[PDB]
Amino acid sequence: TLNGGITDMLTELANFEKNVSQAIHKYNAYRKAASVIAKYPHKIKSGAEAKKLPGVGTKIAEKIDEFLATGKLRKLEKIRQDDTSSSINFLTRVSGIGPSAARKFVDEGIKTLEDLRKNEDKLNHHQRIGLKYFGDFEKRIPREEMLQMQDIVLNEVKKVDSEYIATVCGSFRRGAESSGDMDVLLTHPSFTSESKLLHQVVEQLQKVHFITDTLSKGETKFMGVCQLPSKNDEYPHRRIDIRLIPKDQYYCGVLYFTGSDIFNKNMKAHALEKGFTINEYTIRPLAGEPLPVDSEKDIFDYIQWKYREPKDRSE
DNA sequence: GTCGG
DNA sequence: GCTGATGCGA
DNA sequence: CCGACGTCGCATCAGC
Ligand SMILES: Nc1ccn([C@H]2C[C@H](O)[C@@H](COP(=O)(O)C(F)(F)P(=O)(O)OP(=O)(O)O)O2)c(=O)n1
Ligand SMILES: [Mn+2]
Ligand SMILES: [Mn+2]
Ligand SMILES: [Mn+2]
Ligand SMILES: [Mn+2]
Ligand SMILES: [Mn+2]
Ligand SMILES: [Mn+2]
Ligand SMILES: [Mn+2]
Ligand code: NA
Ligand code: NA
Repeated sequence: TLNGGITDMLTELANFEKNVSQAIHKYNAYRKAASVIAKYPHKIKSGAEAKKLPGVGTKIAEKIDEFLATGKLRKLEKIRQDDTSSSINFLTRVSGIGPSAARKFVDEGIKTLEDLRKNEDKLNHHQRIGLKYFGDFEKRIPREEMLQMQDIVLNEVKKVDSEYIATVCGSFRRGAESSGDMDVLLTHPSFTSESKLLHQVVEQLQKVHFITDTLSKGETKFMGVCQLPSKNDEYPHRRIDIRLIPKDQYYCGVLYFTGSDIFNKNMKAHALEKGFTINEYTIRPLAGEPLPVDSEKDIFDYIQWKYREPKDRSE
């Protein structure tokens, strides 16, 4: 909260660059600045004090000066009051509608929720589901329900095969008081690098009516919707993602999947330096051959990082 | 947009 | 009908 | 000054 004004404004600029300008790297830049500034222990008194930090350059420094002087930002008010831009930004809030479809809808007059309803015919399945649950998906999931979902998912998985192991990862694993969704890392002895496991887990979860809709399904990833059962006399629908990972790659998998997204980018970068390439599966030398992983701490050892706990990788 | 080369 | 590239998201 | 900037899985539809 300490520097929320700045970071909120950077995050908003980041989103504009992604959704409207379709400039992914500028998106990345603002998010980096925002991340660095959120890790800064002091209260930012000037743009130049900000500019000392890596990721914060000339332009952002100016935008910080204006923000601390005016309380607002000229560039954003423009964006906010601009019909197209404000419209594109709103539409991308629908799961399945990104910068390109949003802009295409808008160019053809489809610019509000109603318009999407008026035009269901023009939405793919995933978009239709994002529409259907637009409200629910924007809600947070308080840890107490996360644990309630955790319990139901491990249980149903056991029921399929006692040798499954499911680790809920994502912000839950970082110990967050609320998460955006449920991310589930799944492994099984039958399946390794050398070696329908996912379909069976999904099918079972569909049968007890936990999973209610499918966004995408493959041999290793399921993206769908779920919902805790309530008193017979309704919980909001939630996004759940299940990843099937080869057992001997669990620790890389769970590193990736625990995040944060920025942690992962800061790690893969700060390992790209040291001659490693970290993906959700392996860690290779600069390239290359998959080194022995045996713990998460194992990955950190390699790239020379003081092992950070999950609750500390939220950047 | 930022920064190392 | 098929499929790469484009899109969207983890 | 310029251009590189993490790394993946699944679905969709143009252009044939
Ligand atoms: N661009 C990305 C996005 C995600 N992830 C990895 C790292 C993430 O930990 C993991 C899940 O991403 P998520 O889409 O469920 C998330 F990010 F929103 P989460 O971290 O879980 O916070 P919450 O969902 O509660 O809002 O995928 C990544 O490596 N790169
Ligand atoms: Mn200091
Ligand atoms: Mn998540
Ligand atoms: Mn997720
Ligand atoms: Mn060991
Ligand atoms: Mn294809
Ligand atoms: Mn340039
Ligand atoms: Mn056609
Ligand atoms: Na979207
Ligand atoms: Na420089």
